[PDB]
Amino acid sequence: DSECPLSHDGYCLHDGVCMYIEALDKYACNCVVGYIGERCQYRDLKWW
Amino acid sequence: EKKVCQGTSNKLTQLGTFEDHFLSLQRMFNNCEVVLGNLEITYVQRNYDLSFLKTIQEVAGYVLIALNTVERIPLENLQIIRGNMYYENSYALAVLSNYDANKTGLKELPMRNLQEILHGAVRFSNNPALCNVESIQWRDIVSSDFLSNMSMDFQNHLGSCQKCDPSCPNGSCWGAGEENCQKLTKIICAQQCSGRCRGKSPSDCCHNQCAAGCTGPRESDCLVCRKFRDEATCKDTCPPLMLYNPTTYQMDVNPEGKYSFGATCVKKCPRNYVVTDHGSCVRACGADSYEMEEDGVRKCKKCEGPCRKVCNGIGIGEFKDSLSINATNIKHFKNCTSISGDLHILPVAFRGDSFTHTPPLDPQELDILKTVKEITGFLLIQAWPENRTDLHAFENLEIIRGRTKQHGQFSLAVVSLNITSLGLRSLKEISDGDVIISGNKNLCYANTINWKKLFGTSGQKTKIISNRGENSCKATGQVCHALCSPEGCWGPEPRDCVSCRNVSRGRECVDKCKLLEGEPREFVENSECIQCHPECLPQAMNITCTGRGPDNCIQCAHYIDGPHCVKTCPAGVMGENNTLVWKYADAGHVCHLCHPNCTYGCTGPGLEGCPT
Ligand SMILES: *[C@@H]1O[C@H](CO)[C@@H](O[C@@H]2O[C@H](CO)[C@@H](O[C@@H]3O[C@H](CO)[C@@H](O)[C@H](O)[C@@H]3O)[C@H](O)[C@H]2NC(C)=O)[C@H](O)[C@H]1NC(C)=O
Ligand SMILES: *[C@@H]1O[C@H](CO)[C@@H](O[C@@H]2O[C@H](CO)[C@@H](O[C@@H]3O[C@H](CO)[C@@H](O)[C@H](O)[C@@H]3O)[C@H](O)[C@H]2NC(C)=O)[C@H](O)[C@H]1NC(C)=O
Ligand SMILES: *[C@@H]1O[C@H](CO)[C@@H](O[C@@H]2O[C@H](CO)[C@@H](O)[C@H](O)[C@H]2NC(C)=O)[C@H](O)[C@H]1NC(C)=O
Ligand SMILES: *[C@@H]1O[C@H](CO)[C@@H](O)[C@H](O)[C@H]1NC(C)=O
Ligand SMILES: *[C@@H]1O[C@H](CO)[C@@H](O)[C@H](O)[C@H]1NC(C)=O
Ligand SMILES: *[C@H]1O[C@H](CO)[C@@H](O)[C@H](O)[C@H]1NC(C)=O
Repeated sequence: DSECPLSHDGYCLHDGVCMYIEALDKYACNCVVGYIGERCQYRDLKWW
Repeated sequence: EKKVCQGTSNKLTQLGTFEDHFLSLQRMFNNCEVVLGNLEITYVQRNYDLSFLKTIQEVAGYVLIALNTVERIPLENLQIIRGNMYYENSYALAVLSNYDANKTGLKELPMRNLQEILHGAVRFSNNPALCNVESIQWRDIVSSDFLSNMSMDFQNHLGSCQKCDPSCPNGSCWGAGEENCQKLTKIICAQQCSGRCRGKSPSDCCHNQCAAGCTGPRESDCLVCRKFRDEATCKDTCPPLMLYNPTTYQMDVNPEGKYSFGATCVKKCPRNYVVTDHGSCVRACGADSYEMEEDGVRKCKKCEGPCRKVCNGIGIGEFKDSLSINATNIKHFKNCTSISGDLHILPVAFRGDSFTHTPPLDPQELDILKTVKEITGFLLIQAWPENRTDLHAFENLEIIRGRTKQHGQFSLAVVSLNITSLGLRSLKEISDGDVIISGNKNLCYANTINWKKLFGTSGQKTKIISNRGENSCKATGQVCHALCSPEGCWGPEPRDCVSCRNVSRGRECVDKCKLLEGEPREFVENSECIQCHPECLPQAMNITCTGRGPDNCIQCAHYIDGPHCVKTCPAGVMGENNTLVWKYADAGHVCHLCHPNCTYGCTGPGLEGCPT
């Protein structure tokens, strides 16, 4: 899994990937389908 | 109102493909009226129906609308944004960059019922297609405290822009047609209104508990409740869980007490819901805490060490085929309080290795292990920055278990080092391995400690061999502190004794407790110095308090209420039903219950206390 420079400098988990919004100057994750939250840290609660 | 959805916190993170992401937004917000959390609308493309958002009345967190290409976001009945959580440190509503390589996207954001953003400011940046929003008077939506904290930018020369309706207040609307004229309920108003209004005149005043405007004068006539909606009344706070017991003069269990679910007061927590010490129903606890069932209802409690993180260790698992902690290594051990295996620190760390393509590690980074509290295998330190006089990164190491031991003999080994002192002030157990402290030609205190008190298997020995001589340190004046006990030293400082000769203050060894002359005043209990409670008035040359808590002061700093010393007399607290408890203070500073026919409060005894 990949080191991602967000506000709280975590890691995108559950197979997700780090991406950069150039417009803003801000990082975020690209979660795999079926996972939620900024760092992809949560099962969708319905999608399983 | 009703119907409640959880909200999202994805900030700008994107969920699968644009479709995947649209489908989530959808299933989250479908038929939802009240958002408990936040509303983040992002990445939505041209010609995707966001009709479902027509349904949203209250958002509790913040509203983030960014990186969209949709022409139209119909937040048409969004009434209030509470801003209980900000975006980017300060905005309750951020509407940032809603275009694509073309200069198009959000044209339309018809928020004709947005009347109050309760907390937080508002930001608009780079929406070269957004119409009419240009014109709004935020002075009516946003509270003055966040007025000087807005970033406002709408930068199109022309466009698909209809002028507002002639029937609009100083030319402000959210879009085309009368339906979109901005409804003002705070600007135009009345000296007399201390809140919001139904119109230009004094009789139009809304109750102070209403948030966006009202349909009348009552607390049941509010459009939205400023704080809590308990049944069909707006209130300041939910009926308290704790109530005032006149017989204990402290807070007791309130059977008529209600928890707090969004801006609602409930009899009990829904679905699968934990409770906070704000008295709130929530889906999950914060990061600095994590608890289970404490008599029936699941409560949230504090880990007071940074929450337990189990981490691999050198040799096993993800760190397999690694010689020691490295530059490549040492990040992966951040919030780690326990090592499920060994810890090696070897010369190759601080010199670096050609073979494994590993730069020398920066000696300041060693501070990442300050959190580690248990090593399960063994600890082996064979190198260490010479600049560093201490094993201080392991300051808080409580236990080494030795379940595995170096060469199958050693649980702790400190070898060929420059240190002055073993920094291990929190070490209390080394159960099943032998100890090796060797070649540390400057290490001075390792003898003072009785290693035998630390062992858990009755066959383990020590080898404090080939350090300095007992004679050397003694002469260098490098002994235990005069305030330690025979038990030992992990170094020179008073913070560094195993146990105290006289008295402990929190963590340090000390001579006097602050009985007659200290900073805050103290008592002693089990040869510890414990602070007096802040309501004990310090006594010159005499004892200030006689235990913990407020019924142990010799004299109250402020007021007396039964056996308590209190900062203020009880003023409008919840009671053993029918009313709020109200006391005044008598010239002796004793609190006494106001006359029952008051209700507003009083300033003295009897009916002469509360005037009309
Ligand atoms: C300092 O720590 C880093 C992080 O552990 C170490 O890097 C790791 O080195 C090992 C051994 O060279 C690599 O694992 C190997 O993978 C091969 C697959 O071909 C496998 O057959 C071997 O048995 C072995 O497990 C690993 O890729 C590598 N990890 C990273 C991210 O670099 C480094 O070895 C350590 N150096 C020192 C001086 O302790
Ligand atoms: C994992 O390690 C990181 C990095 O050391 C830790 O970051 C820490 O983040 C917290 C935020 O909650 C900081 O707490 C402090 O809160 C007080 C009180 O509000 C405030 O005055 C401080 O400015 C600060 O935000 C903590 O100091 C900070 N550490 C560093 C190096 O600045 C974090 O503790 C760890 N994460 C977990 C969940 O254990
Ligand atoms: C500390 O406490 C005791 C009170 O129990 C003080 O001693 C009393 O002082 C008054 C003088 O105004 C005498 O009338 C009492 O007879 C004393 N009581 C006893 C039992 O001796 C003592 O004064 C206090 N110390 C200080 C500095 O005020
Ligand atoms: C009765 O006590 C309850 C405890 O839940 C409290 O909420 C309420 O304020 C009291 N009654 C009134 C109307 O003051
Ligand atoms: C400090 O320690 C000694 C015991 O070794 C004791 O005599 C003394 O009372 C203690 N406290 C003070 C006031 O020095
Ligand atoms: C290593 O420790 C010794 C002994 O305490 C100290 O005098 C010396 O300065 C240290 N060496 C370096 C290079 O910092």
